[PDB]
Amino acid sequence: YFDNESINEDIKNYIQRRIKAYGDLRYSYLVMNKKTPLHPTIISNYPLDWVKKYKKNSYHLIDPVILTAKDKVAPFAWDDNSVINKKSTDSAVFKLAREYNIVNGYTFVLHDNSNNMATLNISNGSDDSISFDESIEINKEKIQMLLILTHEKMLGLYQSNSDK
Amino acid sequence: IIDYFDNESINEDIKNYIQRRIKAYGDLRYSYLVMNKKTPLHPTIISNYPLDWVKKYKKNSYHLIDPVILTAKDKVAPFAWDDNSVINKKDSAVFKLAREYNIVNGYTFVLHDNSNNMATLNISNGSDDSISFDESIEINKEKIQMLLILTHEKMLGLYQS
Ligand SMILES: CCCC(=O)CC(=O)N[C@H]1CCOC1=O
Ligand SMILES: CCCC(=O)CC(=O)N[C@H]1CCOC1=O
Repeated sequence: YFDNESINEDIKNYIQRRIKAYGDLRYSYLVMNKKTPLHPTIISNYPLDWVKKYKKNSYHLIDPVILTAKDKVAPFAWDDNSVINKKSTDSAVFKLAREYNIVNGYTFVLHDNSNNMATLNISNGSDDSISFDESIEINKEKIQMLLILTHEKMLGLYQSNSDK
Repeated sequence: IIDYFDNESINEDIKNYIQRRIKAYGDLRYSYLVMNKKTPLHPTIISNYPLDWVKKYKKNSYHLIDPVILTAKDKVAPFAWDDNSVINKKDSAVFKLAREYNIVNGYTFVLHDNSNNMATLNISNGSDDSISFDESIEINKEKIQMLLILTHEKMLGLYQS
């Protein structure tokens, strides 16, 4: 269920420390399990009103990047054909995200053996587009590993907390 | 929905795809092993391991008792075969038999997909120098993980129904 505010604070802490090495960016680490679909865990520096609105309306159920990630193992851009396709069918999430300047970005995806899907979603925000996309592309293997090691760390911390 | 990964022409093309890329990290032994976690009896194996070892491993379903496969099942991050999680599993029959093929030192990279598959990329220096090998894997582990991801992504697209 991943409700432990204290572990999630160390995870957010672990991500922010390492993710700033690829630039000053917005990120969201979002973890969902099929057994608790309306309570995804979100660990992010996105604007809080957007996060709250996203949680309150269960927007992960209609979010083109999350719907695409279900079918992926490899990272993808939000202007990839698969996301554009889903956007044409339901555009609500991107239309509302535009207010908070969440427009262009990338999603990294991970499935585990506990029925979780984990995503690391990254956006520049309002900043200039080209240098961001080119930094993400040159560093995509490293960012994938950060998602992998964040998720391992998270599962590890929840494992120790449950033992004690 | 995904089909069984059993077209010989496709698997040989994917073998060439892996082999050309993984040789950037040294002269090494590799096995790409994909296993369905619901029905795990008959995994797909694309490998340059010694053919007699591969044949023996398939005939005896050794993945079911292989410490690195049993470890990968509960992992998302790569691990060395001397890591504490693997030594715990070490039934040691698989490693004892593998030693006769110089397959002693190695790493496993793992990937769970959304079709109940677990894909692993297992790599070993065989009889070549273990120090150079370990250093090359340690500094290239992010690229090797991405090689597994892109290989599996290709397989998923090729076998999609
Ligand atoms: C609030 C966290 C939302 C996510 O973690 C997924 C995500 O980043 N979706 C993007 C797509 C466009 O607007 C978003 O928020
Ligand atoms: C024949 C392919 C076997 C594998 O793909 C898994 C693997 O590499 N297991 C290692 C562990 C020690 O001996 C092995 O063969």
